[PDB]
Amino acid sequence: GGPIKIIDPEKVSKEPDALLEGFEWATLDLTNETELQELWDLLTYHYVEDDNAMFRFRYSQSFLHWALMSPGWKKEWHVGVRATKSRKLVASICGVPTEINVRNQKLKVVEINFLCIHKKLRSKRLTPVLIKEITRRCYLNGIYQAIYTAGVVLPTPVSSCRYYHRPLDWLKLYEVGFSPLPAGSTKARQITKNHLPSTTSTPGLRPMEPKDIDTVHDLLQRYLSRFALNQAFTREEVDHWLVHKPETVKEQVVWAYVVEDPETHKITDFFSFYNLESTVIQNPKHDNVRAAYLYYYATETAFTMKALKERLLMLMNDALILAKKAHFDVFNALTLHDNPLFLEQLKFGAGDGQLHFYLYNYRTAPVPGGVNEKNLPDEKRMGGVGIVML
Ligand SMILES: CCCCCCCCCCCCCC(=O)SCCNC(=O)CCNC(=O)[C@H](O)C(C)(C)COP(=O)(O)OP(=O)(O)OC[C@H]1O[C@@H](n2cnc3c(N)ncnc32)[C@H](O)[C@@H]1OP(=O)(O)O
Ligand SMILES: Cc1c(NS(=O)(=O)c2c(Cl)cc(-c3ccnc(N4CCNCC4)c3)cc2Cl)c(CC(C)C)nn1C
Repeated sequence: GGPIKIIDPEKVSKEPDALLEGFEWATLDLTNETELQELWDLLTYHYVEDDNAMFRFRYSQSFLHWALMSPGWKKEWHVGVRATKSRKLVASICGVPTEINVRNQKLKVVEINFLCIHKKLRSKRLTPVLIKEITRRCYLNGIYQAIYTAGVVLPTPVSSCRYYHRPLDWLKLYEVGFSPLPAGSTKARQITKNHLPSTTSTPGLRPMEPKDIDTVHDLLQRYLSRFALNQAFTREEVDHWLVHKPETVKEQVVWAYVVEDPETHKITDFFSFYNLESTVIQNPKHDNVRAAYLYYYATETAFTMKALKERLLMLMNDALILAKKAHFDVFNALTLHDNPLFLEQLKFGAGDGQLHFYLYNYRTAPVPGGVNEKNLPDEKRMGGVGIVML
């Protein structure tokens, strides 16, 4: 496929459209602590909830810094709406630039994320106005395509992936209302079921060091080449998205571990996961759930069997152990990548959550999301989604 429409830079308006009475546009400068705080204060209380919520995403200020100021970031693409009188931030839509591969065609796109409207300004119909504005600010910088992720079904989706959840602290998930008691079982037997070993198994497993950047960049891109829709990682993107800088970063957000074969001594494997907290609304016992999310990963055994199934089962179980020691409660993953190989065997529970992938101004054939028609993981429905959006 290809682009749907060609944009004339000559017809892109210098000024933005009109907003609701009493509200004005604002470019967020996330280099300043006050403005980063303002966005955090908005999202913590007004961002993605579940239906019964219960739960709401608590993206940390260290996460927001990490997700919105990646290589090539422009402040223009951190769009906010302020109340004219009070100066309070009441809405947001954000974007960062990246390259994605859509069926071998390379594309300049913006990753659209953190769409948020204050609860008091709900519909209203403010979303299309927020979409049009960040679209205009992209059009002025020479970006006419977008990739975005949404848990709601919208016009013409590219793919659909189901959420999966591995309990590291089952009692915690049970007490907050996330994990049920199925069916004629006790609490203790569910905890005994989710018991993990204390030590990692994979030979030569260690945290990723900045020396591993070039080698991880090559391995990851060769692995992502196996997917129809994937992120064309640059060296700086590998550095930013995959190596934690504790200098610098006081509240760790990303985790990366590598192997590091005892004989090569070239690296043959790597996996990663990030820190995204969720607030429990009706507190009682707990008020916070710490969740780890499977990020990017690769392995040399893929380029062959199915020994890839065997290898990922060892690596991802190791990732669960390392997540537990890092005090995470649940390990989240989607049916994207080669995940339908290890998910069910490693005691990941089928989730109610569904994540849909979309493209703006780019027509392409439907891409498999790792699930069959029953929404169950399928080995034959992989090789599609190779991009993880935060
Ligand atoms: C080249 C540059 C292009 C870049 C742009 C690419 C496009 C990217 C688009 C942005 C992708 C962002 C990716 C993420 O960040 S996904 C996360 C979205 N955020 C949340 O879920 C946070 C909690 N929710 C809210 O704050 C609000 O409920 C939101 C803001 C979602 C809607 O506020 P409200 O409830 O007050 O609704 P409205 O009256 O203003 O407007 C109603 C319209 O909004 C459309 N809607 C609903 N949900 C979503 C959604 N998740 N993605 C896109 N659109 C959505 C819907 O079709 C409806 O249109 P229509 O069916 O009536 O016709
Ligand atoms: C709804 C929710 C859950 N449950 S869940 O099944 O894992 C889940 C569910 Cl139901 C829905 C989403 C969800 C919904 C809508 N959009 C998104 N995306 C928005 C764009 N960025 C990626 C996430 C995710 C994400 C998750 Cl992680 C959780 C994890 C619990 C273990 C606390 N937190 N929250 C706020």
